[PDB]
Amino acid sequence: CGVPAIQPVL
Amino acid sequence: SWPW
Amino acid sequence: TPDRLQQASLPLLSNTNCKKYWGTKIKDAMICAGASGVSSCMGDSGGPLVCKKNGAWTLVGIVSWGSSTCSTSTPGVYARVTALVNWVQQTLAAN
Amino acid sequence: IVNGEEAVPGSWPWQVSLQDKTGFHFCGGSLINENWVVTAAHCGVTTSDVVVAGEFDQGSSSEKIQKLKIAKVFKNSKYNSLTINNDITLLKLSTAASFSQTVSAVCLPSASDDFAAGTTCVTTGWGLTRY
Repeated sequence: CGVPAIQPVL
Repeated sequence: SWPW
Repeated sequence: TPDRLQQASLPLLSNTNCKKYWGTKIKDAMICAGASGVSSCMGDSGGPLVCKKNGAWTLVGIVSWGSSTCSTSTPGVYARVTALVNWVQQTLAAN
Repeated sequence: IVNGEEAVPGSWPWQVSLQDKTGFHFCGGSLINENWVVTAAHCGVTTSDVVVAGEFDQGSSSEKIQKLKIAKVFKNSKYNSLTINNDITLLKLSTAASFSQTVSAVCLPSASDDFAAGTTCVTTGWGLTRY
């Protein structure tokens, strides 16, 4: 869980 | 207040 | 209302400090966040407040309620998942 | 969200939209595994509503979204509608989500985990951007 394949950019 |  | 998914970063507050805004409306199964120039708002309800812990995004809150005008200087109120996770686990195990 | 920004598409893969039968988005939710969504109890979900996974742009016809039916609504028995306390519902899906690059689960905390005041976290959604 909790680890996106497409990383978020904040 | 209000539900969101 | 936006077509495209929005995001915002925002800080967690303590319940004691959140009570300065919301008084006795704040209960132990709530957690406040924001008052930082952003706000959750109508239609965000039910969605996530996630914090990164040991490299993984973890569900800390569920968008619940707040200011009726979505004021960015007032904290939003989220359901506090740590208070609720035992019920989640019991429900999944039984169903 | 007021004063947020657009997400990178697909980068919050647990985020779902709850839509009524007219197609209207009324609440968000999060996938916790292929069969279960967590949302707010006050959203008032019924088995006639739809869970939409894999969505970025609600105005697009070209996204490969998953529209998932709801088998049962589990409102937490401690929910108090008067105070909006214990505001959590679980949705058991009739049809499992198919996990992919754009659809996957968020982690749940332990009951004893500590998230300190001042920690910067993130919230996401399709709520109003202005009141």
